[PDB]
Amino acid sequence: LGQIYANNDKLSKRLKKVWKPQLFEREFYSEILDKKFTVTVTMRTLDLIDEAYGLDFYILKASGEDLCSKFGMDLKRGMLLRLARQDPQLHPEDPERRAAIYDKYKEFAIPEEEAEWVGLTLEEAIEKQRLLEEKDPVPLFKIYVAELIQQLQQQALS
Amino acid sequence: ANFVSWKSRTKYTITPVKMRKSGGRDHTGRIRVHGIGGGHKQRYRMIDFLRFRPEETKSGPFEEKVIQVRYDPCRSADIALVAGGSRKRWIIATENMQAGDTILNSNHIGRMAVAAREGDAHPLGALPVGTLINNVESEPGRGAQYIRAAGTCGVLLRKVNGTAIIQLPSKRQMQVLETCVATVGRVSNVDHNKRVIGKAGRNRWLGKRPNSGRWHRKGGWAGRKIRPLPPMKSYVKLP
Amino acid sequence: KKRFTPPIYQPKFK
Amino acid sequence: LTYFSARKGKRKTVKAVIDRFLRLHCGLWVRRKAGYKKKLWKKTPARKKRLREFVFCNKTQSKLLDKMTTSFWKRRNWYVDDPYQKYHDRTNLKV
RNA sequence: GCUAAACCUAGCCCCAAACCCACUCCACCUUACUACCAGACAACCUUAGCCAAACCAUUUACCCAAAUAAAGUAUAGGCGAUAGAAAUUGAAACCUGGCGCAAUAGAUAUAGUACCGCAAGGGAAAGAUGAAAAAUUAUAACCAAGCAUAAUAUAGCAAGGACUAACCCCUAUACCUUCUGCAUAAUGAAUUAACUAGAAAUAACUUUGCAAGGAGAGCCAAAGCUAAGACCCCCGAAACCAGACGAGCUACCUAAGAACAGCUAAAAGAGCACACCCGUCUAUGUAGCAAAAUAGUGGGAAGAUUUAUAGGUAGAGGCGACAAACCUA
RNA sequence: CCUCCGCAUAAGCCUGCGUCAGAUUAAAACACUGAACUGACAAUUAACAGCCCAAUAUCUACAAUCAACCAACAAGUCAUUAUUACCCUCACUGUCAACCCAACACAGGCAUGCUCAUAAGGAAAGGUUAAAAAAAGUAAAAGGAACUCGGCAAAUCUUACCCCGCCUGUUUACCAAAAACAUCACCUCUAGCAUCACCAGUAUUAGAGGCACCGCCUGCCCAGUGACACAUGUUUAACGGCCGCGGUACCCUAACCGUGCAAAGGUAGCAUAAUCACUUGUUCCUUAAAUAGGGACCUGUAUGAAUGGCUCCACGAGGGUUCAGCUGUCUCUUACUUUUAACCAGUGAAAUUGACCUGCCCGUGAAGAGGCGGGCAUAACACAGCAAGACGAGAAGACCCUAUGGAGCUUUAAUUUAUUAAUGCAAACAGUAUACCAAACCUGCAUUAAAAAUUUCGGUUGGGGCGACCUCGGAGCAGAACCCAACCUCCGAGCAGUACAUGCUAAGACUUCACCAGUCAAAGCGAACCUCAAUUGAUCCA
Ligand SMILES: [Mg+2]
Ligand SMILES: [Mg+2]
Ligand SMILES: [Mg+2]
Ligand SMILES: [Mg+2]
Ligand SMILES: [Mg+2]
Ligand SMILES: [Mg+2]
Ligand SMILES: [Mg+2]
Ligand SMILES: [Mg+2]
Ligand SMILES: [Mg+2]
Ligand SMILES: [Mg+2]
Ligand SMILES: [Mg+2]
Ligand SMILES: [Mg+2]
Ligand SMILES: [Mg+2]
Ligand SMILES: [Mg+2]
Ligand SMILES: [Mg+2]
Ligand SMILES: [Mg+2]
Ligand SMILES: [Mg+2]
Ligand SMILES: [Mg+2]
Ligand SMILES: [Mg+2]
Ligand SMILES: [Mg+2]
Ligand SMILES: [Mg+2]
Ligand SMILES: [Mg+2]
Ligand SMILES: [Mg+2]
Ligand SMILES: [Mg+2]
Ligand SMILES: [Mg+2]
Ligand SMILES: [Mg+2]
Ligand SMILES: [Mg+2]
Ligand SMILES: [Mg+2]
Ligand SMILES: [Mg+2]
Ligand SMILES: [Mg+2]
Ligand SMILES: [Mg+2]
Ligand SMILES: [Mg+2]
Ligand SMILES: [Mg+2]
Ligand SMILES: [Mg+2]
Ligand SMILES: [Mg+2]
Ligand SMILES: [Mg+2]
Ligand SMILES: [Mg+2]
Ligand SMILES: [Mg+2]
Ligand SMILES: [Mg+2]
Ligand SMILES: [Mg+2]
Ligand SMILES: [Mg+2]
Ligand SMILES: [Mg+2]
Ligand SMILES: [Mg+2]
Ligand SMILES: [Mg+2]
Ligand SMILES: [Mg+2]
Ligand SMILES: [Mg+2]
Ligand SMILES: [Mg+2]
Ligand SMILES: [Mg+2]
Ligand SMILES: [Mg+2]
Repeated sequence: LGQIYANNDKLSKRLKKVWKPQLFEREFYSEILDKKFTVTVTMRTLDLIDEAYGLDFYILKASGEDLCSKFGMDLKRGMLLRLARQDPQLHPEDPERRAAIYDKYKEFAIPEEEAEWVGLTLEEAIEKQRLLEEKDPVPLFKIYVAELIQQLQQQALS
Repeated sequence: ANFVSWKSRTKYTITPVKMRKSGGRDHTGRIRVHGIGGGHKQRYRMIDFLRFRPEETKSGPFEEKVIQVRYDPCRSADIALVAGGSRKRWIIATENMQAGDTILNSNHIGRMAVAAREGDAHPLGALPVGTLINNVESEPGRGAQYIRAAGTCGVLLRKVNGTAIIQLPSKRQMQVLETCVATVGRVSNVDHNKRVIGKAGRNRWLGKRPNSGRWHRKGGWAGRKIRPLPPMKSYVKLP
Repeated sequence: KKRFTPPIYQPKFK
Repeated sequence: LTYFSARKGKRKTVKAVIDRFLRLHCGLWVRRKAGYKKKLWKKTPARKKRLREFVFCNKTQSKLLDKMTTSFWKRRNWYVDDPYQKYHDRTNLKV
């Protein structure tokens, strides 16, 4: 959202011009997730994918300041969780393909306790922390009887 | 602006549905079409423009029977409910159609030309050359849209191999597929251009506000344009 | 034009 | 000339005065006569020579040029190859 | 001596320090101050403009990272009114007040109360005896504008000179200003009490201190450097943008209702004529009953008529049987 | 005595003329005590209207107008079926009033039923006298519009003629209500068509425009603009336009011919008109007296055929005149009643005020003196009426002028297409024997018709526009050093006929009344031995 002069001269009229990128509704194929998605990809993204030799490499190598999208961060987090948890991607009867896929993407391997907090926003992080720290209030009767039995054991064993 | 359309009925019926006037108000509320507003209350009739249509568990041709010819305020021509079988649907009436008439809604195209009357309907592939037709369609199984006013009618011109050129009332040619069903004859309620208004009360009852009182200077489009006939528009899709 | 000024009412405390 | 700025609150100068004049330490401004490079075919060589001379200003003009500048342009510079070095100091002055 | 004059405390502004808070039970997103039932749609957007350059179309600190010298330097700029850095030595933790005020001052505030509009919003004065009001006592009086006590006594911008005594005798054309010239019949004024209008740099002048050096880092210097004193008004317009509000009067539209005696009724967007819709004229008043009234003479009154209820169309626009008419006097 | 009122429903804060004590003070325009009050006492109890409806699929074309004859057009205000489950029952909101919106206890406004005057409800008058003036009511010896621009209140009851608009109606709420806008008839252009108004419509339709019925008719033009074809053309009921001179027998008003231009050189009709000044036109009538009104004429050089021209059936709070009869508008005013007027009792303003012990004439002044000079005038103080003056009161004049202060309208005045539809190029897809085809949807560049984001509209002008000028020199005003203006009267200049030492430095002066600018020149190195009067252009940038 910038401004552009008339005949490329400052001695004319200052008009406002907004450029728009080009959108090509294509279809990709992720090897880590094994599912095709329809994404309105542009040209620079396709060039970066071709230079990174695939889509999974382009997603896992680029940091959060390069995707500029929530779907990219979600895909990155999903791939990290799939590579960390060692969950069966495809299906049994052929583990060699899954082993080769896991060996192809081995230069990262982010731990499980740190891959779950990749790409989440502030509100989503607060919600996840509240859900993990929920815990219904335990009745005080159990604590009372525990303190009572501890006190009676302490006064009896002495 | 809570503007909801009154067209809330997904099932065809016979009872006239009450309609709400607009007066040039869309969904925003601003006047976009001037000259509409303030008129006599009217009731909408669900008019079935598709002529040939099979009933439940039906496929072959079926007979009909005209009952009574009424009048429709939503258009210039009059309507007439025609009963037949186990259902009744409103269709557009034609010229010289009274009570006790019999019409046919066939579809089997024959080898020769069928000398049908001015009430029954048959596809354009079985009608002779030079026959006054009306309510012509554009696509097989779409519905009659062209030539539906009062007294308007079209005449068949020629035939090639799978098309049928129909002469429109505007002296313009237009072809269509051969498997299109069109009625034969002229629409009823003739002599409509002779309806002398007499006073502005009739226009106020019909629901037409008077024109604007501003004096607009005529530009360059107010002159007479002696232009030739535009070319024939084709609706047949060719690969 | 038709020039005209509206009167001003004082508060009801005086 | 903005007597008080909005960030430093100091005094600003006019760059046109610096680009069109030259102040000496004695208190004189060296200027140039206008029209010394345009339409030289209709002028006598005497006028061409007169227009190509470093002419000094007056009193009110010098005061205006001093007021348009700050204390930085009223110092004394010691350049290595200054052609106007002998004109900075003014000797033989009797009121 | 009546009217009426003063009696200090709620506190009010900025510093240093410190980071400041939000359910006793019920009600609060529909007609908030409503206990109880079946489509889950609702944010993610260059701000603009005034002024200045004597107009104005480029431009005009406001951009939220601590000082200063560099430096208002290179630079940008219808190269002009203006804007403006960076590289660089550097930046001593902890202490509770007012050479500010006391109700026309200081926050508008005892208060965001009354009052104005349907609406956003605008929005003002308050309280004075006293140790003992469970001391209803006898005193403390005395000063401005308005009054009686105690009216006028012929002549004159209200004044001066004067004598044994107010007048009588002589002289003498109110106040500030745009103006050569104003009391002029030009502008302002009824008084009293409170408040209100010259804020500041480079360069200059004077007086201490030091001195070829001055100066508490930076700057200047062929008698200079530092410090101090000295100086440059107030109020009053039509215009433009941004964020929100209005069709309850009036323009238009939508859904359901109501109104129109009687006679002639030629079949009628027929006639006279009640109630009703609007107001062509006379007379009354223009600080009136009324910031648009009073009687008839008026046109319509079975329809292009009026009206009770509810909803929608709003300014780079709404609407318009086109009056630049109306959009809460 | 009035009832042009009242009672209910609809909308509206909800306690607002019931009692008690205070009624010393405080609000009644004064009093009693109470519709302009302080505290306590409690009204209204529903049956009145609301608070509403368990679902799945399906059904509902022969109006109302006494609805029975007839007759229509604006085509219309009301209804169920099959199945499943459900036998607990009367809770909630208001029932007062003299009341609402307009700052008010306001001669303003409010929807339906009830007898359209009654069974609802209220008092034009405080008293004293009959001043003048003003307003509202009855009539008058004679004339009945002779007064006034005009029949302007008023009562009799009123005919004909002309213009304009077809008619009803509506428009400037609050100075114009009209000839102004609309209305059926007519004409022009655009559109081959399915879901949000247009339209649940189909070229007898819809949208965008001009006049506005019926009768006579609409004659010409694409040189110029736009629109349509890109075939050089079509369009005018699209923007607009339809001559001049000379010769013409006795007199205006000519037949006819020649000439130059161009689309044609005013067709029909009508009129001195709502029609540029001449125009009070020839002439007849209406009056005894007529720029008032009607009738036959166009030199109308500026009327004119949908910016439509004229009669005609009906009509107009539109604009003018008149006939038979009558109204004090007048000659010439008058008789009575009320509001009001004068005094008594109280609440009690608004505008306005420099102070006044405030007379007249002549003359003077900032040009119209109660305050100045010379005269005339003079015991003091209130009430009751008129306007001659105090350039009296209300609006920083709406008329004229200034403003580098604004705003509205229209462009062929300036920067530009920021948003469409058409285009050409580049990326994006897919077939295709060294060639063509470029579909639906996104991105950037440049162009064309609509919108627009912003702005200004120079100066003197014996008030402003129009008349004239915008720089400089000379002749007299300005006479003998110098300077001096006028919209005082005259010549001119934006250059030239010939060699480039028309090279470079450097003392001293004049200077168009300031500055920016211009001009002369001592001497030296270099070289052989400049004429005319104004005769012109700076900053930035290239
Ligand atoms: Mg029309
Ligand atoms: Mg019109
Ligand atoms: Mg400016
Ligand atoms: Mg720095
Ligand atoms: Mg205060
Ligand atoms: Mg205050
Ligand atoms: Mg006193
Ligand atoms: Mg005297
Ligand atoms: Mg003074
Ligand atoms: Mg003045
Ligand atoms: Mg003067
Ligand atoms: Mg005066
Ligand atoms: Mg004045
Ligand atoms: Mg005054
Ligand atoms: Mg409304
Ligand atoms: Mg209207
Ligand atoms: Mg009628
Ligand atoms: Mg009538
Ligand atoms: Mg107009
Ligand atoms: Mg009641
Ligand atoms: Mg009022
Ligand atoms: Mg009674
Ligand atoms: Mg009375
Ligand atoms: Mg009285
Ligand atoms: Mg008489
Ligand atoms: Mg007369
Ligand atoms: Mg009359
Ligand atoms: Mg009319
Ligand atoms: Mg009016
Ligand atoms: Mg009206
Ligand atoms: Mg009127
Ligand atoms: Mg008209
Ligand atoms: Mg014509
Ligand atoms: Mg004339
Ligand atoms: Mg007369
Ligand atoms: Mg009328
Ligand atoms: Mg009295
Ligand atoms: Mg004098
Ligand atoms: Mg005099
Ligand atoms: Mg006077
Ligand atoms: Mg003035
Ligand atoms: Mg000026
Ligand atoms: Mg201006
Ligand atoms: Mg401006
Ligand atoms: Mg504006
Ligand atoms: Mg001028
Ligand atoms: Mg003049
Ligand atoms: Mg000089
Ligand atoms: Mg020489």
